[PDB]
Amino acid sequence: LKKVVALYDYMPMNANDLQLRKGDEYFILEESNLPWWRARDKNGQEGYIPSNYVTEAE
Repeated sequence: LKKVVALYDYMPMNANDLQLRKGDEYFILEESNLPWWRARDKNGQEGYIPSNYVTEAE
């Protein structure tokens, strides 16, 4: 259901943000009141993913 797909390369600047690779989608293993959530990119890595950009979940 939650598959926020990256959009523009975004490096991690908080703690475990999943570096976006524009293309691979991301699953929201958890969300919050911020733009970055707790998803695992298609690289099989759990980290914080930004929704302000990307696509799908957000």
